[PDB]
Amino acid sequence: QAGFDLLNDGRPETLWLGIGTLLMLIGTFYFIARGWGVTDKEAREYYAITILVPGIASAAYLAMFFGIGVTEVELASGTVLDIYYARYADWLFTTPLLLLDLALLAKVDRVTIGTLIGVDALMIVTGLIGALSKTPLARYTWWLFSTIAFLFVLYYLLTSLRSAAAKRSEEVRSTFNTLTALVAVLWTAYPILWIVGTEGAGVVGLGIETLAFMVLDVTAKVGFGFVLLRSRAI
Amino acid sequence: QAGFDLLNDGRPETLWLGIGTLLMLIGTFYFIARGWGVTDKEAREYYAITILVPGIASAAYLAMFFGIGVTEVELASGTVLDIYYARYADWLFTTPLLLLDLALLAKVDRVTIGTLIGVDALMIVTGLIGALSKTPLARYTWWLFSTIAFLFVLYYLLTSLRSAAAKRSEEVRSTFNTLTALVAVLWTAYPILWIVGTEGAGVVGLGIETLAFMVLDVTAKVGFGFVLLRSRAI
Amino acid sequence: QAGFDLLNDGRPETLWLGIGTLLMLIGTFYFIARGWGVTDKEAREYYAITILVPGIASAAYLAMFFGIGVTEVELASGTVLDIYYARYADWLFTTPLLLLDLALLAKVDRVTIGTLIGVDALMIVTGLIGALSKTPLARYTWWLFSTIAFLFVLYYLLTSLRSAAAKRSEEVRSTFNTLTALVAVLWTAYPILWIVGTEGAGVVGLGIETLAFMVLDVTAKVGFGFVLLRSRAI
Ligand SMILES: CC(C)CCC[C@@H](C)CCC[C@@H](C)CCC[C@@H](C)CCOC[C@@H](CO)OCC[C@H](C)CCC[C@H](C)CCC[C@H](C)CCCC(C)C
Ligand SMILES: CC(C)CCC[C@@H](C)CCC[C@@H](C)CCC[C@@H](C)CCOC[C@@H](CO)OCC[C@H](C)CCC[C@H](C)CCC[C@H](C)CCCC(C)C
Ligand SMILES: CC(C)CCC[C@@H](C)CCC[C@@H](C)CCC[C@@H](C)CCOC[C@@H](CO)OCC[C@H](C)CCC[C@H](C)CCC[C@H](C)CCCC(C)C
Ligand SMILES: CC(C)=CCC/C(C)=C/CC/C(C)=C/CC/C=C(\C)CC/C=C(\C)CCC=C(C)C
Ligand SMILES: *C/C=C(C)/C=C/C=C(C)/C=C/C1=C(C)CCCC1(C)C
Ligand SMILES: *C/C=C(C)/C=C/C=C(C)/C=C/C1=C(C)CCCC1(C)C
Ligand SMILES: *C/C=C(C)/C=C/C=C(C)/C=C/C1=C(C)CCCC1(C)C
Repeated sequence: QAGFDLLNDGRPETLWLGIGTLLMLIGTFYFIARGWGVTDKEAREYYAITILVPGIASAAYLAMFFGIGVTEVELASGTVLDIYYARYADWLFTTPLLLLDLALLAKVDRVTIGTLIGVDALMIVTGLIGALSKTPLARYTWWLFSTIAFLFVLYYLLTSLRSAAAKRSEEVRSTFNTLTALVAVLWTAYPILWIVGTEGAGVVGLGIETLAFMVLDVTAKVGFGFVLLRSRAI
Repeated sequence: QAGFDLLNDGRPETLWLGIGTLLMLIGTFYFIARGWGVTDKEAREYYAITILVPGIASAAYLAMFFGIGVTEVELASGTVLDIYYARYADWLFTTPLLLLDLALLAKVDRVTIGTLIGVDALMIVTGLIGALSKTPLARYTWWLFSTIAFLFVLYYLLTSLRSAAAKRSEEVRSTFNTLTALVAVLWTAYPILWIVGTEGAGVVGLGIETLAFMVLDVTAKVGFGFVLLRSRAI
Repeated sequence: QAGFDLLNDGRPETLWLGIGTLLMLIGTFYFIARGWGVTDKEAREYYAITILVPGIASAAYLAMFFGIGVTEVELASGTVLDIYYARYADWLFTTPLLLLDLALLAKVDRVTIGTLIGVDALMIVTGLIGALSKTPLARYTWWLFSTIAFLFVLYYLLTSLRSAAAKRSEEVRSTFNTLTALVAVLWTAYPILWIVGTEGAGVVGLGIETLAFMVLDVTAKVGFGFVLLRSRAI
């Protein structure tokens, strides 16, 4: 595929995974550096949550790079897919943390937060099961199950969180609205890329798909974190 | 075994797993529908916890149905068991949530809740290790270890929780007592079914065992949830 | 290696793993017995956290003993390592609980606790990835990644926690300082033993390495717990 086989193991996508690891590590250390002498109780909570997002993603990217984070799945057809399963390990912790950032900005109640986290975790685990599934009936049923969970996530974000956020100051509202729009646009790309990529129809090859996830991830983690942590809205 | 090989993959138990998935999904969506316009802070907490119970079980059942949620374990004897390991993934999240429902009804302290959840999770993980174990000495030692944890769970329920629940109103007490009795009776069946079924002595075949877990699960999740969520006791 | 092949499966290290299991179980039950009639809210929290530490370790040790908790990893060189991966499952829950004990003694803020737990969990997961990795470049990169996380853990302990602990009474301070010194000394041994043992350079054989982890674990769990739970500092 598109890329460069950095480790001489026949995976040109490692170019994008190695770039991804580097960008996540630089983002992590930049947020740590920025957060270093912050005293405000509220601000340090946003820094703690947000540093761990690209920090966790750094490890997932590095595992994918080295190769332990990819597995072969032999489909009913006999097609062998290379499934980067470490992505789901990453998202299972980072997607709840990103939602937690939004929930803290909105100052929503604890039940809403628990609801969001639970439904989002369900989305990720069912997405992982789908990626590992051997039959096309099972793979697409899971994508559908996970996609429904995603829709509940978007729903609570654009109703419950947004209405809580409405009660805050204009500066908090501005930051919340920008980050919620970034989430609604960027996160929607994931189930689309999955279904057109190697996981699904195979119209996008692994190399391009890996580059595309790397861009979405870095924007969703380091971009989102930069916009959040630079904000007066803390 | 007893059932009907829905997917033509040689597993007659998929009849009961497919029925299980459907019943969990209907229960999930019925609780979501019932909870939709609920405003009371306390009530919505019970709805959030309880919807996720059959929701998580829906996914475990569907994984078992399709087949990814079963694995072959080759015993020291040479007997190959078909172990539905996805059950333990389900119970690890749903059993703590069901206990959390009871702890909220009783209004027990946070230390008691943490204790319950930790011991219950230990029960489930050691049950999973036992199900996957190759030697009869190991399988029965784990069943014993997990059974001891279960006894601590029952113990805290029937002492700490029940004494906290005694302080609430008759209507709260009535609901707590009914659900605690349902837990003490239904949950006790699980280690029994395990030890007489394919996991253990093999006196009950997989088909009947799968139907029996499906009945216990639906009653323990959708039954328990219906009794809880219909209650004034919120 | 050094030891005695208790289960006749060619693993002399099971002598130390069986001793480890017994010592963890006795520690668990001694803390349960000691904690049985304790009413003080604060004290029971320390008992709940601390009993679960050797309780969880009991299960990991027993899994290692029986053999399910060891796996073969075939390195790029062709060397087959026997990796006791169940240790990482243990540490992922027990290391956060031990830190939680220290954080409660110091009465540090909730952000600090979340930070500690997250970084410590990252340390353990990256240590597990390293232990399972096939190439020497990957194994040592992970040891380095995990070691950096460990350094953040030590850092927050010896700055944030210690400065919070300074505000408490002499008796609380004395207990906190003793346990923090035990953590700084004992936990530092783990990455050292890993890099000189089978996981790393192979200068220490598996038998001696298993005995060495058993001593460190029992001291770090039952020793630490005995010093904590005997203390007026609750
Ligand atoms: C590891 C856990 C303790 C953490 C929880 C992860 C969980 C949320 C995700 C489930 C993992 C699941 C997808 C694995 C299933 C893959 C399966 C098909 C088998 C392939 O595995 C092959 C073997 C080596 O030959 O590796 C076996 C590999 C191991 C199963 C684990 C390696 C997984 C990733 C490489 C980890 C990268 C993610 C981050 C490091 C997460 C750490 C964050 C921390 C703060 C919790
Ligand atoms: C998946 C995790 C991130 C979630 C935590 C699960 C954890 C509590 C339970 C441990 C799982 C463990 C029993 C797996 C061990 C099985 C092992 C013998 C190997 C067999 O696995 C084979 C490969 C495919 O060839 O699948 C490999 C399959 C994968 C290991 C995972 C699939 C597990 C189940 C099919 C998942 C169904 C349960 C629900 C979807 C849980 C989601 C709830 C959510 C809110 C967390
Ligand atoms: C089990 C989970 C629900 C709990 C979370 C554990 C998690 C934090 C750690 C990740 C586990 C990961 C290291 C496993 C990767 C090993 C992999 C290379 C494959 C080898 O596995 C082989 C199969 C059997 O043939 O066993 C497959 C074995 C299974 C994957 C699981 C067995 C793991 C250990 C033997 C468990 C011992 C630890 C304690 C029992 C933990 C319980 C504490 C509780 C309160 C949560
Ligand atoms: C390859 C092999 C066959 C499979 C690997 C096994 C994997 C799947 C095991 C991973 C299991 C892991 C995901 C367990 C989940 C753990 C998640 C948590 C412990 C989060 C819970 C944290 C709560 C306890 C915090 C509560 C917060 C309070 C303060 C309100
Ligand atoms: C840092 C990573 C982020 C923000 C990842 C977001 C990922 C998702 C929203 C994944 C969604 C998926 C579905 C809706 C269906 C199945 C495929 C999944 C996991 C990709
Ligand atoms: C929805 C599922 C429920 C309520 C499941 C409950 C399961 C248990 C109480 C399992 C108990 C077990 C033991 C006590 C010993 C080993 C076998 C286990 C897991 C089945
Ligand atoms: C009860 C167990 C305890 C207190 C275990 C502590 C383990 C560690 C501090 C492990 C540290 C490691 C590194 C710093 C690098 C990689 C090897 C690890 C896991 C051993």
